[PDB]
Order: sequence, then structure tokens, then C-alpha cells
Amino acid sequence: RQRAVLTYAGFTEAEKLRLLDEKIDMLNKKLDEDYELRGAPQNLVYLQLRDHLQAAKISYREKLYVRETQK
Amino acid sequence: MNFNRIPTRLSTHYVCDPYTTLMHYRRTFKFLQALKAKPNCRALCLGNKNQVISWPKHFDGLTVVTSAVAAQSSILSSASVYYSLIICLDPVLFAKHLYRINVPVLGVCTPREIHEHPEILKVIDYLLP
Amino acid sequence: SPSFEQQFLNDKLLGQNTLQFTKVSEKGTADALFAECLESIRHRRFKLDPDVDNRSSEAVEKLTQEERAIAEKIFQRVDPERKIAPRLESRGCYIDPLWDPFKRVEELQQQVAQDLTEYAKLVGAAEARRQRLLVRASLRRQYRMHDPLSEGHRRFFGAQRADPFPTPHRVHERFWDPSPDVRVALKNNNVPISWRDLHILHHFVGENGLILPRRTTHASRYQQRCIFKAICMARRMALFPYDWKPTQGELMPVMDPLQYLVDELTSRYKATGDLRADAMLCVMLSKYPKLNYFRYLQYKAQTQKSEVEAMQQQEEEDRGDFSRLLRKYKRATTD
Amino acid sequence: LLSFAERREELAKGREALAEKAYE
Amino acid sequence: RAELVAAQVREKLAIKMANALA
Amino acid sequence: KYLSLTQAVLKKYPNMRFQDCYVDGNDWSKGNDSYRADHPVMQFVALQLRLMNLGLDRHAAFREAEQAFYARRMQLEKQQKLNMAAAVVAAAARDPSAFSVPSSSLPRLTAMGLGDVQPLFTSGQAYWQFEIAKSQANHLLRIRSVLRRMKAQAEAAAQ
Amino acid sequence: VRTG
Amino acid sequence: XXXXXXXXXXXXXXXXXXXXXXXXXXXXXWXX
Amino acid sequence: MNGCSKRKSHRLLKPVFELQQSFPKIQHWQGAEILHRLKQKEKDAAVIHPCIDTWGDYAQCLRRYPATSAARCRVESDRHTRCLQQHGRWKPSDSLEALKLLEMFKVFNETARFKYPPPPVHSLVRGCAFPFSD
Amino acid sequence: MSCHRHVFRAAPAAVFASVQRWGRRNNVHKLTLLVQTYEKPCVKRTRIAEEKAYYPRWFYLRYATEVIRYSLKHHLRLGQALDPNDDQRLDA
RNA sequence: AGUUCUAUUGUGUUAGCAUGGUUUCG
Repeated sequence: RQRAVLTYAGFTEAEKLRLLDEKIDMLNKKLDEDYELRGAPQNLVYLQLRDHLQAAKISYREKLYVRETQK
Repeated sequence: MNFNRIPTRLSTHYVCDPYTTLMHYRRTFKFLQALKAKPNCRALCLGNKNQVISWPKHFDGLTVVTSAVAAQSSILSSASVYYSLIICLDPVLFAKHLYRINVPVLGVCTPREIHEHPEILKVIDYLLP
Repeated sequence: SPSFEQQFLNDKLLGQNTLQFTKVSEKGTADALFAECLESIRHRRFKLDPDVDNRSSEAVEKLTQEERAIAEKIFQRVDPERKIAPRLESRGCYIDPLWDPFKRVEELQQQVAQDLTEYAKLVGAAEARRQRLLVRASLRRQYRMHDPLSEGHRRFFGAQRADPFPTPHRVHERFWDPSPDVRVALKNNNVPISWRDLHILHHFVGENGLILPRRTTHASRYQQRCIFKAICMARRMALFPYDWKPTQGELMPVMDPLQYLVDELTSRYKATGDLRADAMLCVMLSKYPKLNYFRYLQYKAQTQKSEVEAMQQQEEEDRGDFSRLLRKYKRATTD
Repeated sequence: LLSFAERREELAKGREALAEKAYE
Repeated sequence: RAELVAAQVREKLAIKMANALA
Repeated sequence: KYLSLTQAVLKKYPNMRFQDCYVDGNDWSKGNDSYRADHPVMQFVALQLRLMNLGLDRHAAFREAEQAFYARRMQLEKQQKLNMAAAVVAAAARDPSAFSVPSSSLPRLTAMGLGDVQPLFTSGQAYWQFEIAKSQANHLLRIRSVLRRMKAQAEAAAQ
Repeated sequence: VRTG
Repeated sequence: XXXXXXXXXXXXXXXXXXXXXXXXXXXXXWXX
Repeated sequence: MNGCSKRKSHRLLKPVFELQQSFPKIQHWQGAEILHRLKQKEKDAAVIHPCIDTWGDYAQCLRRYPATSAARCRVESDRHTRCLQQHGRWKPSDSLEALKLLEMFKVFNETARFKYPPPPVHSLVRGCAFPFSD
Repeated sequence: MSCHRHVFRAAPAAVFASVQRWGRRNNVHKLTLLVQTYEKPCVKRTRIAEEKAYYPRWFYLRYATEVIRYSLKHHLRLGQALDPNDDQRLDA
């Protein structure tokens, strides 16, 4: 948990949000391509990654709204 | 790698410093220009085989002493007839032979050589660091 | 799914040294949950990994023998009292944690373990055991070649030993160079040597029993005189031999044997951490309260304080990664 | 590593090589 | 005489694709 | 004065002897410590003596030289980081996917510093351990490749 | 040239 | 992806100082 | 990427024929006698041939034992085999004496009967006369 | 003291040679000869002065001969004074 | 340089001791 924080410490909040959205989009495209090639993937790597990233983005939006209310 | 004495004092070289070298150049330029302004004058050049093959090892100046009784005799004794300037590159080696030579001598040498054998300043007339 | 440590690190050579790459976190913590998620995702990506990622290059001599000699001399000069070694446990001091090259080793070990377990699933347990034995043999073969400055590396690569250029046996005092052990002995503990230092006088006496000269002992003149006096007095007291080196049973310093035992147990518990030595010191603390346990107690207190600080840091991180770790860089640089 | 401008120059030299050595 | 052209064609393709990707 | 200034700086930073250790002129044996004019030790002592001539104390000049050479170290480190950033794309050009998601970890290895461009350290200990880690990783890579080749052979035989 |  | 490579480059650029020390010298490599 | 940027010219990596330690100049004859003692203690193997002595010993043993030589002469046979394998392609050494090699380094001190030769002049002098006018 | 050597998987001649080396480097024979007969103090002064003057020369010449043998064996060439200001840069 | 103190004493005189060549005893 510490290594990721240290690596992404320099990145600002906006840049991290842009990177997260880009990764979500890439995962969506990759999963669509996998469905087209096979339909039912034999592994859930990118599926789980996309689910985790979407949940994290939703939680971050909720945290930003909480900060707004706090202010 | 080393097991010898380590010196503690370094000696400066005023004779071969920037400004002294500039003055050497300025003073030698005038003499060279004046010499070249006159006709039919040849300049001898002396060096060492290890700092020059093509260059001839024998010339008119060389005397080639061959007898023991002639050891003290200089080998550049007759250079004065032919040459009007001896450009030397090995003053340490040729010091005993350039001593009281009857032609001007322009010597090229290093500060280390000058400091280790300061007597070469008694055989050199013009110095080019 | 047996891990690399479960599979191969139970062997003698393989199990001797086992570095730690990640902090250990108790079950039920955010660090543990994130580690579980990372392990699962990494295993799935190892399943969906390509061939190009496992490309390997042939091993070659990292250094020439002369270059190895030069490197050894420079490392010795860097640490003249200690022996040169790859202190991979102290690694964090020299290489920043974020740039540790051993994360690749850890992940490769994880991948090898996953590969072996999948192979066992597919072909059969007996074939898996055969392959595990073969991999153990290969690891044993390649154990001692990793260190470029070791003799195992030279033996593996079949490089002849260097023939160093001759040096003078009689040199000036300026260049005398004692070994680290002789250096530690000569320095003692910043105290001039006395006859009571029977644990060190053997260094300065030859096998013949004659006291060694200064060119051989690499001692100052004052130290040489002090050592000569100490040896003469010990001989007159009959605690030091006259015609040979002292027997291994004569190496106790002139002092209280129980204090010597306390010192030795503290040294063991600090260098390696003998739990038996810790227990013996714990019982001695109360059985013989007239001895000196300052260093042992100080180390115990230091360890307890470090544990408390780590617990506080973990609580802070659980509440949310605080500025302690960020300070460990920014404040350290500013200072 | 080589800069982008040097990469472009090397590409131009390669284009000259294509024009002279390969086709002709 | 053919290996050189093949290798330099590969280099051309690699350089072009790297420049485009960058 | 260099005889003493060099001793002071070496005693403070013993790792300076690694630099140019294979170059004739730097005698680092005990009792000599005589480095070439282009050695970091010689540059350090020259800068310190220049500041002293300008009129600072020995310790103040030492601190100023230390700051100057730390800044130089930072500049070279940033240049190396730029080279690593370039190598990241240079290696990413090798991925077939670029020719959606990346299909290799080589860009990430290059980012971590195990790729074509490797980091610069301040001590030789770091390079010793770096080389040991490299050798261990390569042996593990060979083992993994052999295991996966056996996996493929077994799959082909079964099918 | 790189560091020297 | 080009943007993923950019993110990796940004992470590598906004990173630690290699050697954890605050010394005044960069050391080359004498291995190989 | 990172690596040495200068030539590996260190004299340890590239040993050179030199004396790394100086010493107060020694009397020439005393140094010569010491070097003679060192050579005698080393027993410079300039003999007719290393294999000649082994062959002589083997032949003498065979002559002494004309019947049971097969079993008697085995240590000699092994020694001769080793000598043939080691010094079979043996060439007598062709090098200057250490005395002259050290006179080159100027280790010794000039006595009444020993003086270093003066620097050559006839062989080293190179003259080039050129016109210098106009 | 008395040197003890174990003749195990080795030649008795080799062990005797090692014992002889020990004796020579410890000067045992020298001391035995000295004590076999009376040495006057002035003779001892002269002998000690001679030895203290002589042996360092022998050690230096031993080092020189070792260097000569190493150079002959490894076909080393005579050195040239290191010219300063040489960039010492790789031709790469 | 001199006086006092300070750390160190292969210096000179000192009661005794550890070791040892030699001789001795069985």
C-alpha cells in the first residue's frame, strides 16, 4: 500500500482522475474486443480490474461530495 | 601501487606562465621577422629521434667526434657558418654543445625540464613554451 | 498453492538467507486486503502472460579478476573495520526502497511457484515432484554464482585466479595495512591493552611463541610496548603460554565469568537473536542482580519502542496515510 | 538515447539509402 | 546485398511506428 | 593544502574512491590517496580552496562545495530520469498491441529501472546488490521459461 | 563523460 | 498506450532520488 | 547504460615492467653479490635440458636392474613422463640479467669501477636544415 | 618452541623440508652456533650493525628480482611516464 | 629557556619472580 502512494504522490488529483478514467475506457474497449473474439472470457482479470476501478471512482466522487458538504 | 615519498611542496613556474609565455611569443616574433627580412639565411632544427625517421641524422653542422681525445669537443662547432638560428627541441640533451654557441638559439622545452636543469637558460637565448 | 518459500527454501543453502521484500501485516488490515487483491490479480495476469516476458540472457563474467581485486580493496577501505559483504538486509540504507531491484525477484519467485502448481495440476503429482527436485538442484547449483565478488562466481565461470604484480615485503609504515580483525584487536575498545585482555594477545604472538615484531603486528610503537608488557605480565601470572599460542580454553578475559557469559549472550541475541540467550539473560537478570545488563536492557527498550512506533504508524495509516512517510523524504531533505 | 531530431536525420539518411542503394 | 535492404527496411518501419506512437 | 583537504573529504565520503577506479593516475592504495585533477576529490578540494581564497573558512567552503556537487548530482540524476522516460517509449514500441492494452511488462520494468537504462547510485554497495539482484532475476527467468516450454509441450502432447 |  | 506510457514516465520522473543518501557524488557502474 | 567512461588503463589491470618502490642507492658490487645469491638459491634451470637428468636417472636405474626393472623403475618412469609432458617444448631463456635490468632502472650507486653510461648523442641527434628567408 | 609437523598423505622429505624452512626463518641454527661459543660484546656490536645495514638491501633486491621474474613471465613492456592532460576517453 | 600541574614512560638505583643455557640428583 505504501509503494503505490509514494509512486502516485507527485500526481495531482486531476491528473490521477484523468488517468483513472483513461484506464476505465481502455478496460471497456479491451473487454468489448474480448467479447467479440470469444464472447465469454476464460479469465476475469480485466473484468475485475474494471469493476474495482469503477467502484473506486464512485467512492472518490462520493468523497469529493462529502468534502463539498464539509466546506 | 606506490611505496615512495609523498612530496608536500609544489613549485610554481613563472618562466612558463601565461603572461610570460605571451611575452616570449612577442619578443621572439620580432627577432624571427627581422631574420626573415634578410636574404640567404638558413635555420637549423635539432631534435630527438624519439620526438620527430624521415629527418636526416647527419647534416653539415654535425661533427661526429670519433676519438677519445676529442670527447670534450662540441659537435655543433661549425653550425655558425651555415645557420643563423638553431631551433632546439632537446636542450637538456644538447646543453653541453649549445653552450657559448655563436648563433642565436631558440629552445622549446617544458617547465619540468627547465626547473630540473636550470642551466639550460645559459645556453638558450629565446624560449617558446 | 505452495509458495516459493514453501517449496524450495526449506533446503539448507536455499533456506539459509531469505530476504523480506514486503512488510508483514496481520489479517484484517487494509494492507492485508490490498496485498490479497494484488496477489490475486498478479496470479491471473501470470495466467494471461505472454512469452516475451520470460526471456533470459546467458550468464557471463560480471567482472574480471583484477577488477574484482580492485573492488575488494576499495570496499575494504570504505569499511576498514568490518568485512565486505552484500548486506541485503541493510539494503534499504544504500538503495532507496522505491528503486529496489528485488521486487522483480519476488514476483519471479511467485510466478515460478504458480507455474509449478499448475504443472502439478495438469501432468501429475509425481511429475511435479520430479520437477521440484530438479529445480532445487538447479538453485543449489546457481546459489554461489550470484555474488560477483565471491569465489563461487569465479568457480562457476571457470576463471583462473589473478596473479597479482609483486609488492615489497618491507615497506614504509605509511603503507602498512592490517586486516580488519587485527585492526579491531589493536584498537581494543579505545583503551590501552592490559594483561587482562587475554582474548586478544594471541594475535601478536607467533606459532613459535615469540612475540611478533611491529612490522608484522601493524601496531603503533606505544601499542607495541603496551602489548609486550601485557604479554610479559600474563606469562608471569601463568595465564598465557610461553612456547605456543593459547589453547581455546584460555581465551576468557581476566574478569568475572558470569559477566563474560552475560556479554556473550547479549552479543548472540544482537547478532543473530538467540531466544535461548534471551531466556538465559532474563533469568540471570533476577538470579544475579550484581552484574551489568545495560546493553541488553537498552536493546530491549529500543525494540519495544520501535514496536510501539510501528503500531502507531499502522494506526495512522489505517485512519488514512498520514504525513510521516512523506516527511521521511521531504523533511529529511530539508534538514 | 537519441533525440527525435537525430532520429529524423537518421530516417532521412535511410531514405537516401532507399533511393540510391536499394531501388537502384 | 539483400540482407542490408531487408534490415534497413525493418529499421525504417520501426522508426516510423515509434515516431507515430510518440 | 590538498594533502589534508583530500584526506578530510575522503574520510567524510569514502565512496569517492570508486570513481575512475580503473583509470591510470588515481592511486587509492592506503598511504597515497593521490587522484587525477579530473577526479571528483580533486574537483571538490579545488572548489573548496577557491572559496577559501575568496575568503571563507575551511568548514564553510566545505559546505559550499558539498552543496554545489549535490546540485550537480541532482542534475545528472534528472538527466538519467529523462533517459529512462525515453527508454520507456522506446521499449513500448516493441509491443504488438501498439502496432489496446499493453501486451508486455517491459515498459513497466523500464520504468522501475530494470530495462535498457539503469539507475545511478552514490555507493558501490548499491551496484554490488543491484548486480546480484539482476543475476537472481535472470536465473528465475530461465527457470520460468523452461517451465512454460514444458507446459506447452505437455499440452501439445495431450491434445 | 556521464558522471566523470 | 501512449498515455499509459506518459503516466509511467511521469511516475519515473516524480520519483525518489535513487540513492537514499544526501551525499555529494554520483557513482558509475564498474560491473560488466 | 551507466558505466565507466574512461579507459581501463590502471597499472594493476595492465601490469608494467617497473619498480613501484624506491630504495637508497646500493653499492654496485654489493648488489651484484646479492643478486648472485638470489640466482643461486633459485637455481635458474638453464641446464642442458630438464628432461636430460630424468632420462639419465631412468637409464641408470634400468642398468642397475636388468631383470626386475619393470617393478623397480616406476617412480623414475613417472617422473620422466611428467618431465616430458611439462618441459618437452623447452627453450633456453633469452633475456638480460637482472643486474643489467636494474642498472637500467638506476637502482645501484656509482662506485669507482662502475659509472652509468653518458646519454647517447651521436645516435639520437637528428638535424634538419631548411631555408628561412624572404 | 619445537615445531610439530604431521606426515599425513605427504612425503617425509617434504615434511622435513618444511621443518627446515621453519628453522631457517626462526634462525634456530644461528642461535645455536652463537651459543656454542663465546662472543665478546664488541664483536656483537659489529655483527648487529652489519646485519642491520645488510638485510634491508637484500629484501629490496629480492623484491626487484620478483618483479623481474613476473615481468619476464607475463611478457610485460617497460613503462612510459603517464602524460598528464590525456583525456583518457574511450574510443567508443 | 626556567617554576607548578597535567598524560606517558625499554632512563638510573631498587626488596622480591616468572622463565631459561649450563652444571647438578635419580
